Amino acid sequence: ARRKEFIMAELIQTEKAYVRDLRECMDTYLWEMTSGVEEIPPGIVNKELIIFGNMQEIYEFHNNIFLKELEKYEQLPEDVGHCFVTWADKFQMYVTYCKNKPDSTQLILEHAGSYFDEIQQRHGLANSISSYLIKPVQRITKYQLLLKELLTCCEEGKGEIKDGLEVMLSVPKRANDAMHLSMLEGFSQGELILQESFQHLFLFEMSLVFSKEVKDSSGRSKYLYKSKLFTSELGVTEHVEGDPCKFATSDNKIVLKASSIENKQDWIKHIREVIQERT
Amino acid sequence: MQAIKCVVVGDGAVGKTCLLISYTTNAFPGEYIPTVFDNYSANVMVDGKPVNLGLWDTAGQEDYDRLRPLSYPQTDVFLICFSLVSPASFENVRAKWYPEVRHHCPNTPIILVGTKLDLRDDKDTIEKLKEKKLTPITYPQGLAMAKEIGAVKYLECSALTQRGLKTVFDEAIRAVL
Repeated sequence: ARRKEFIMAELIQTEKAYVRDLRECMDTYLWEMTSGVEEIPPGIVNKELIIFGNMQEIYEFHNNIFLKELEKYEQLPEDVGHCFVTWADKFQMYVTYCKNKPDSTQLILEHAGSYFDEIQQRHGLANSISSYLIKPVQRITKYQLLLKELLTCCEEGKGEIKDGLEVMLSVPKRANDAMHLSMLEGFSQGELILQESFQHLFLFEMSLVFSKEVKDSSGRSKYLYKSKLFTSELGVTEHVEGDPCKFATSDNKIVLKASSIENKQDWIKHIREVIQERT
Repeated sequence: MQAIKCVVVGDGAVGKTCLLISYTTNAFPGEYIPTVFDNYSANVMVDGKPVNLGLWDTAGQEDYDRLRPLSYPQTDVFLICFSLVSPASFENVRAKWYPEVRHHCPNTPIILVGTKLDLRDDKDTIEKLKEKKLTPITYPQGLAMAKEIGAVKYLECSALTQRGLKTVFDEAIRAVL
């Protein structure tokens, strides 16, 4: 129970620090761009939406809703999982943030020069703009670790912790999946369930897309679309002959090879999910 | 005074967060080890030369291969960490961490760090590994891995006792200076 109090205190205090961090970033770096006195580089002028992404939407969520909700469960650590479940929909905004991040970074390093470093010096700020801008990415990835710690000092049959944990593993997974999807070249329609490389695959609700990782003439690494299959053909084989997992009236033509045993288990379960869904 | 950005990477079992908390904090092993280490910045003295050392943890990002590189741009030095009592984490240095870091950061120095040095001689730990036909990672094996991945330095440390801890970060700074 003492362990439980420490975990809950950390969750709440780091939530407060996170909200403060977002507020500081918007009060300083953002405000200087929109309303500041000093000259702004021509390459970043009026591009605050690219640089800061949907930070304001994220701040509003945590400041208006999520921190208040967490503080309500302050002495009910067993039941805090429900909070993440209830507000699961709002965390989708982190997919938007993460997808935009590479564009923010590029705009800063190529066009901002020392503009933000000067603001940092002037405001006596410990954190650089890049330090603030990574914080939502770190945060969305920390919730699951805190929920895991709670899960361990609680017992089976009492929580909703597990349900909250499931949600908070799903959000960064979806953000990560979306980054991979944006790399697809040569290829609505349906929700992305899994992505992974085999012998790169994108499994949607009603489509199964095969790709090959290559580099552009510009040197940009991406996935070249090769082939696609609809919802029908399933092949359940886990074992070969002392090797990793390989799977598919049917023939031997269909060969898919996963790296680990756990990853193999995922795809089987998840393809079957949308075989019964489409029928 | 130049600023240095140092990013700590490695498997979840490695104790990245503990390492950072132990380094930055007085009287480290408290009743509770925190899950979150927020981005840290402080002036450190190395060989009579002040530097602003920036430290970023990556704990929690181990399963998200497109989220991790969001932290990489402008990194001056990486700590690639493995646990000396986890052969799995050691294998992921060559199979996962090195390839990834070198892909995004071709010319950035790497310090290879073996963590949990205090457990290497722990009877119960050795026995638990023995049951899996495994052995703790020895110093020569670590050195060999460092040369294999072109690390500027191989170092071993314990977050718990703080043995070797200061040297890790001194050497990370020296790799940049």
